[PDB]
Amino acid sequence: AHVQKKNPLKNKAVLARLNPYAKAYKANVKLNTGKTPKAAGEKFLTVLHEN
Amino acid sequence: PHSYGIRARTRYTFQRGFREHGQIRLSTYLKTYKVGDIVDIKVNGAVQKGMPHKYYHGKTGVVYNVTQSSVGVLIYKVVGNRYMEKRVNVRIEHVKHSKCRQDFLDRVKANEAKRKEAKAQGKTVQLRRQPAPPATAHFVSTENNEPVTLHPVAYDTTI
Amino acid sequence: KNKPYPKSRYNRAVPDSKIRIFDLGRKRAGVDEFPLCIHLVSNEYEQITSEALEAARICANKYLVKIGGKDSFHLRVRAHPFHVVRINKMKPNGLVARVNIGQILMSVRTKDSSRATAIEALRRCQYKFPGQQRIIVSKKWGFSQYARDEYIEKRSRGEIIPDGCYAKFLNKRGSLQEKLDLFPEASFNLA
Amino acid sequence: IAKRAESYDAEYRKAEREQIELGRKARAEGNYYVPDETKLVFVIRIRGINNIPPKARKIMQLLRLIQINNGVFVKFNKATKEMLQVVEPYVTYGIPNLKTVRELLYKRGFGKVNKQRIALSDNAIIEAALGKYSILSIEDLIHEIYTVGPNFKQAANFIWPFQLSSPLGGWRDRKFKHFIEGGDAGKRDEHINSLVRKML
Amino acid sequence: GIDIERHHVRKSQRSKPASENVYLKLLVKLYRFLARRTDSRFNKAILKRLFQSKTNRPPISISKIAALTSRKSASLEGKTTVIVGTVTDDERLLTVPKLSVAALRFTKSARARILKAGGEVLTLDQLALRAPTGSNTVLLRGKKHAREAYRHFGFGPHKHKAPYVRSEGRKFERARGRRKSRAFKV
Amino acid sequence: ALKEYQVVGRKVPTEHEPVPKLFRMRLFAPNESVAKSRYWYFLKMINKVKKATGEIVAINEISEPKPLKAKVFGIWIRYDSRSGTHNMYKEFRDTTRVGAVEAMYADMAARHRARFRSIRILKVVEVEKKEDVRRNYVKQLLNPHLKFPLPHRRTGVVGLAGKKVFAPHRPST
Amino acid sequence: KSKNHTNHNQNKKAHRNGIKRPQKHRYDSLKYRDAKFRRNQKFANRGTVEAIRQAKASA
RNA sequence: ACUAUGGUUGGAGACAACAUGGGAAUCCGGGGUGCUGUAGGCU
RNA sequence: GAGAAGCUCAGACGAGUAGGCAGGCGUGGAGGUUUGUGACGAAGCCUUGGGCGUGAGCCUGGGUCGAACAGCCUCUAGUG
RNA sequence: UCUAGUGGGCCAUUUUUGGUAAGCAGAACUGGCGAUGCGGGAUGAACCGAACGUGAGGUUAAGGUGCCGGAAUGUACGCUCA
RNA sequence: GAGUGUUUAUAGCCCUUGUUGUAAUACGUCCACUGGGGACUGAGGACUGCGGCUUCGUGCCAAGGAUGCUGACAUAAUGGU
Repeated sequence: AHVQKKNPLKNKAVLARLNPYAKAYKANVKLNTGKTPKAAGEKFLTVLHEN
Repeated sequence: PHSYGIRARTRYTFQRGFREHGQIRLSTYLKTYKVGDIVDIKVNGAVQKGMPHKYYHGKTGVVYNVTQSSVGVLIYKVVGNRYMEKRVNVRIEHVKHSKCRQDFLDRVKANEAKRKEAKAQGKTVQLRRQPAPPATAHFVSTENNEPVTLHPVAYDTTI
Repeated sequence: KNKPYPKSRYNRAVPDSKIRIFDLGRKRAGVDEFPLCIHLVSNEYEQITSEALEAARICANKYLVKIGGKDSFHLRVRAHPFHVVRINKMKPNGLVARVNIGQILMSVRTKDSSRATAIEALRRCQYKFPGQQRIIVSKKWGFSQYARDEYIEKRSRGEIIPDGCYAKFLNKRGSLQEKLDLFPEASFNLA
Repeated sequence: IAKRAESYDAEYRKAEREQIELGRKARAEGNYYVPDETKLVFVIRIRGINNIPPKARKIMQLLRLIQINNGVFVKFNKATKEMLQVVEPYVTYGIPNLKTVRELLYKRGFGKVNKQRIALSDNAIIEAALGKYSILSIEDLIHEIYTVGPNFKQAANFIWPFQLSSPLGGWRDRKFKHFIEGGDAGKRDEHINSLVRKML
Repeated sequence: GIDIERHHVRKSQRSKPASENVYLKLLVKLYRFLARRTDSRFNKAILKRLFQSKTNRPPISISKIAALTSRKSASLEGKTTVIVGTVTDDERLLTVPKLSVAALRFTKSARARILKAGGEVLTLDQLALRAPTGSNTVLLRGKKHAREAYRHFGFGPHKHKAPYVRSEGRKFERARGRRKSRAFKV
Repeated sequence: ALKEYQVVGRKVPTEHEPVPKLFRMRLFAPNESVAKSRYWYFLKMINKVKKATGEIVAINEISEPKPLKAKVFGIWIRYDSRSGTHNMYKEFRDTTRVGAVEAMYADMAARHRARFRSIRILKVVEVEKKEDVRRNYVKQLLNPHLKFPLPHRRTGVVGLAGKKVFAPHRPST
Repeated sequence: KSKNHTNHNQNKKAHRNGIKRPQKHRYDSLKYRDAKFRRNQKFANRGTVEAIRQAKASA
């Protein structure tokens, strides 16, 4: 049993044998479907450029 | 030219404290010691009878024997590759209780009280100690606490 | 590198020291006088010998006596030989002084018009000492621990009264009656 | 197990978004938001087994760092902080992220069963070893390691110390100086992630 | 380079008997299977003791067996006693009770007295036949430190051990170093 | 490679001091860890705070507001030589104050053999007026009519064609 | 020259097998105690054993 | 100030800087000039 | 089944003087055994051929040679 | 439990003592050589790195990349003529 | 042709803000997202241990360790001395 170790990061079949959620896993989902404002603040800007 | 006297190299070890010579407080003779008590050995220079060796000064042991004017303390000392049991007969003038024992007793009593309350109210125990935990997020404010910008100071002699 | 080895009841037979006089010039000056101070500090650890100390003291005195007069300087030697150096016979042999970082060796208090020659005297005597040394224009008023501006500001109120070379200052302790009787010009504001 | 992995992933994203939003709120309002001090630290031994003082050697043995290029997970408390301070010249440590933790446990993941180093090639081995602690897969083993949970001691002790290779691209010019001085010793904060990436 | 401490690495136990007795080898062969294929710790104990040397397997007497099995708070009425060693006879026990004893070997007098007293004698293979898991068996061993070497072992100052003397009486290690009248005592 | 970080920290609040003062400074460090280390190193000189007794409440990298215009930067520094501690002022023309700081470190190392550990950056300012620009060589770059030939270099290698061991003809300038 | 005392290797030799702690026993010998205390404890233990045995027998 | 740990740091050296940690004393100034049971007496 | 003194699976580890232990190689002689080898050539010796074992060593081809010699299980020593 | 060898040590960092000093003598801590091969310091018991079964592949430590010699007659800013 | 001394002219610099910004670029981090190039290894030896497709078939697969399709030699080649 286990004569040779397969890397899950390289072997998709082993990556599926472990971690059943891998098939349903999602990534790179957009969450910026809005006005996307800026939160900087005059006080923060003045402190940043104080000297 | 080493000398192996009993009180060799004890010039400061057995010295009384500054402005602490003369009369010895009488509460030491009123302290009660029982077999199994954890005690600290601190030699008093004013009392020469029952004086333990300089090795046992500042050592903590367990009381095993009790006599009229002294007490028996069990100490473990390194004699090479093993510890050896030493039974020292020390007068009560050089013996004081270890406050760690009282702290341990208070901890046990607090644990028992919390356990009884948890049993009565059907709640969790949560009695074991924890190391210093990582700091939680805070909300350090700026109002009336405006940051002060600092710069390294130039080299200026003050002599 | 050895532990200090001074003369004591365990080290009795020691040759005599070489520097006997440590103050040269107008020793009985005044605080108001000599508003400038020059110090010869050491920038490294040394083991200055009594021979070098007396030789530099002689050189400084002989240079100072003919540039401003005998009544214009208060040269003081701030290093005292306290360490005995032993030598196997060809067992004390000599006396040396151990000097730490920033320790003063020679001190001269003069007027603001004699600052150049006060610096020059220590510069010339620098060659008589082993190792490196520095010359510092002290910010304090002569030998007084106070600064020049602070001293004159307090003297305007009247909290300082001279006494010989040094002076006495107002401190926030002691009998009120004695303080009043000793500091008449001092205005004790009720605050 | 898949549902548990989904919940763990959602928890990670929620925590990351919450930290970002709190920082943005602090910037907008002009105040300062100090985040939580890290609880999980990855430690890599950079010094070999030659010329080691007895105290540092004992600490590294108790930390299971007995070989060069060996990595372990620890929970950061006062005791571990002081121990890492004593062995500062001989190890590097920092805060690992989710990618580093999962890559370590997926590629170099070896468990200690019957005092043997067995590869984590199946969830059955992890379930057998840590099933009493509700750890049935490599995914919730990663969750326990990343988010320091109740059975972190058992989860971290079950994992054999990671045998990392020499870093690709090498170390800095001089390895046995502190990270602040320009070496590869002591605390390096998030730079442990780059070190592990090169060393994996 | 690996910094690993190797102190308790090589096991110091016996994995097989040092003797070449073919019948002891057969007994070891039987009890290897018994201990391996059963979860009873009795079989493992028997297998371990089968490897032990003669000095580690002291004899036990029938009187000792009777004394141990006839205690008031014992409840040992008719169950078998097991000893991995030799059962000797105690002639001081004039009347032998009825005992069921299993042993590696019996002395002729002990076996005869046990049989005469209505008891039975069995070997280890017979015991395995009767009680494969050792249920309701009183397992005993002889006194290991009753050997003559243990009265000398640990000899030293104030150890109260027997010295190695070629004879007995005065003029043999009963002088200076053994009494206060001659310098010091021990 | 250096970067400029603004670091804001404070002392841990105690029984006597429930609202500690916040201290900010700009530090040129390769990374944030070095920047925070420099912050504590400079704070220990004036205040009685340490890393154990203090905490960093903010650290932000600052980029040049106008990286695409040429400026003059005056840097006051205090450094330790082999004899004593000195204060110098230097001028560098650069489009980034971080680049001016890196040029300052290179120049000090090249001239006075001063390492990074022995140099303290007291202050960095931008001088937009030649009336305050004091270095003559820096000021000579501000004239509207500035021209000079290319600095004497090793000519153009131009790609991989310059990697030939031999050349058929002598070079020309 | 003789008289070459040193302690360089002594600590390593001691720690090779470690600093062994003595075995802890539930009961210690009464020869270290007071003579009067031990003499009275002998009778006290004898009566305690007799009372316990009588309780077991009668009950 | 001093000190544990580190460098193929500087310096001929003495020593110094830096890095990860611990951390005084004298002086000066502000405040204060004893606390603590039982049994009984006093316009 | 796998000379159970056997078969099978897995993990970790490997510097070494003085010194300790274990398992093996080689020599002389003794008991047992091998329808053991041999004047159609034993032992020994030479070898610019071959094979096996990590190694101590062993087997073998070709020459010379002439009378004894060996494998295995034990015993033994004036045994390298 | 039984027994062997050992009972001349030496080097380096740090703390030192005696000496003008010593590759000197005598102490404390740690790491080493002795018994430690290998890469580097041209050469070497101690210094740096690193502790060694027989091999393949990859990556490094200390140290280097003009030639001897494996690897940029690399990049950027300055200083120096001996 | 060598020089004043008023601020966009027949040019244009610097510092504020409105805007079409979710306007863009570098940098850090992540993708159980995806393309190639090169090298070393092939240990094990009937079967047993998960996922998908359903064609519900102890069928197929990159899933508990290499197989397949060809060619040239064979007083050559690879090996040993």
